[PDB]
Amino acid sequence: IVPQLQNIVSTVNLGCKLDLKTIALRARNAEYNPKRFAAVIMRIREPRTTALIFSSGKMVCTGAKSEEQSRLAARKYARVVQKLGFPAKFLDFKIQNMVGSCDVKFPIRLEGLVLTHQQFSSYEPELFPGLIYRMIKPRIVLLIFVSGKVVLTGAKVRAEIYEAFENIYPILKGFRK
Amino acid sequence: MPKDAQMMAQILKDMGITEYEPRVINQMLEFAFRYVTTILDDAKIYSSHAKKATVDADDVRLAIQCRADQSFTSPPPRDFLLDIARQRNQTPLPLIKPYSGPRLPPDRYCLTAPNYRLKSL
Amino acid sequence: VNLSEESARILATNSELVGTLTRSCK
Amino acid sequence: NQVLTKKKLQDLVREVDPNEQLDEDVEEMLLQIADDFIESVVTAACQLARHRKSSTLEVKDVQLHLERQWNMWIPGFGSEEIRPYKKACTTEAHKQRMALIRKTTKK
Amino acid sequence: RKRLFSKELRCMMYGFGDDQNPYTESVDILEDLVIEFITEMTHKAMSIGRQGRVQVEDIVFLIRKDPRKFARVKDLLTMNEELKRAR
Amino acid sequence: TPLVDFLMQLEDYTPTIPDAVTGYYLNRAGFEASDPRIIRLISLAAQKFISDIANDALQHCKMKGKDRKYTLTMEDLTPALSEYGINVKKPHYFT
Amino acid sequence: SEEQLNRYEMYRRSAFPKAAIKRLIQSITGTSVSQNVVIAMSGISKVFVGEVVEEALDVCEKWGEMPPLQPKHMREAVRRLKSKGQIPNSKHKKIIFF
Repeated sequence: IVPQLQNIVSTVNLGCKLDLKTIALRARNAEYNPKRFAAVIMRIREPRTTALIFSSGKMVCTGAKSEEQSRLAARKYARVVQKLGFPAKFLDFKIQNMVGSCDVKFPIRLEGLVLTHQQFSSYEPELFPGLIYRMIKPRIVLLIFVSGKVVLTGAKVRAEIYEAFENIYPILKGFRK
Repeated sequence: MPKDAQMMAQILKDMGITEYEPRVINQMLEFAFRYVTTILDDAKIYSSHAKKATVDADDVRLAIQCRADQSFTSPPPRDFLLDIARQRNQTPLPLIKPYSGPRLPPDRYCLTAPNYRLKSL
Repeated sequence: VNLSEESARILATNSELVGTLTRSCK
Repeated sequence: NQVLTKKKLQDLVREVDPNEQLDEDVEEMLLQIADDFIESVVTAACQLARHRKSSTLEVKDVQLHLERQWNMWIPGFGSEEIRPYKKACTTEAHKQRMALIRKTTKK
Repeated sequence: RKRLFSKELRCMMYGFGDDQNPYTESVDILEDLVIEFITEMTHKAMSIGRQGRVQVEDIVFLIRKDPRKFARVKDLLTMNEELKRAR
Repeated sequence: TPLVDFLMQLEDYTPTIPDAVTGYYLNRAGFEASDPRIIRLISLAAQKFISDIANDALQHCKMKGKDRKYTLTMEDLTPALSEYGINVKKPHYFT
Repeated sequence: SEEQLNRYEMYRRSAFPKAAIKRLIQSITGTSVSQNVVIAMSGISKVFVGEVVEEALDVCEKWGEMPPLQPKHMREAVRRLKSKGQIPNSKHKKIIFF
């Protein structure tokens, strides 16, 4: 089994202060709702990706499914800000989070899993139909469902997701229904 | 002096109460406010139970009569105290033993008991 | 989408195991 | 035509403490207390039924006498859905007289 | 009224040691008790605090005396906040 | 014995209500309290009841929100007494 | 064992549905409630059911009967809970001084 990435959240400093009204009026697919939130929400189409551009020149880029695709979408957002007229430098690009999900191909019985690992797992069925297991060494949060689908979140690199899944796989096989 | 404290002194004067404390009129107005706001409490429960809009006079008439048994229960009536007495008054008086010392009921009806206390350790 | 379909699977097994036959009492 | 039959009463004592007896006086007094409770509840419920301009004693007015006076909620019967609770129908005359207690107090 | 808690309450009685197949009359008594408890709590909550509004704060003051119920309310609220933070 | 264990714990607590005040209100109730630990237990029970009513009143007052000095007004004591068996009903605006 | 693991599964996974209690509370208030009210009110009522069934199985263990719960153990459960003040009734104006 391999976990495929579903969501990459990155951040990039453009270095130049922006007034948001000209970007909202000139650029396409740009949404600005200040009485609601203080950023410009611009979406692109080729890589299905969304950017929140802030007035201090920092940009949050969400939605891509690899590191190179997130970097390429961030470059596209920087050049569409640039060609409007602002002098925009690609100062620092950092990926805040990487999210992956996988299916372990059997039903899982969660009550023994909270019974034997109650130090790291918080499970409340009514609030959410999933078990939050916190891995202490990778620093990942895993939502483990009864149907067999596991969602790994809270990672910076890919190898952390891979090592967390290889860590939590023998426990899940030990607790098969 | 409001018009209902000027009338509360008239009620006590109409009885055999000529000399009262001045705190009494403040007490007999708190009882008269607690009573009408308890009757009208129950008269609103009974109006909603018959599912009507306002509080009619037949609701207050029931609320008066349905709390004359628990809030203001009576001493027993004269027709009941006569029947209880006239079967008690028909058994004869018993005779007395000559020398029984202190004459007392059996030991489960008296207050004579060993009457213990804790060891103050 | 994962939260929407998995919520009804905690309750679907709560209609197959418990309460198979319906009883009564005098 | 008696409703309690001194074997249902004896099992009511045996379910509390099985090594306990009642005396003849206690048994008679308990039967009398049961009869008095039945009579009071029935009369009050019948008065509430007469008030609803109806001639049938429903279970909705044996409920209202036991809850309000005897502190008894008998569970397994079920009622209709209770209407939205009206909180305060304070009238205008109280809204203007109580707005004179504060007017003298602070001003 | 119909029964809005007929299948849910049979799982809960099994959760506290009753049986896999309880009696319908017992399930009915439990459902009536739950509805009455919810109604009483809602009226007291409307009276206490903001008149005509039932809030979490009012519910918490009402359940303060009973230890088992107060602990559960606090745990559920804290866990809900934690799950929102994780999301 | 729970009562005996509680008396052993009390062997340290001193109640606000003095023993002569409590020992007088038991005399009107029908007995002269010989053991001075029974007086202490009754006084402590009474102190707990008054403290609970006052704390419920303070909680209603804090909930209405004013946060500097809390006045024990009748608007906070009258709903706080109804949770126990004290139902006061004071009038206003005598016409 | 194999029944204790099934019983512990039903003790945790069972809940009253939030789509019905939000319909039930709003029929008493009149206007609207919040999600954090319904989350708490669905949780207290599970403790209250667990207050009755854990005590109705004390009535059945006291008498000479088995685990199936008759209504005799359930009316007795509400009777013993009400004498300890656990079951609140806001329609009986009580009085302690007499």
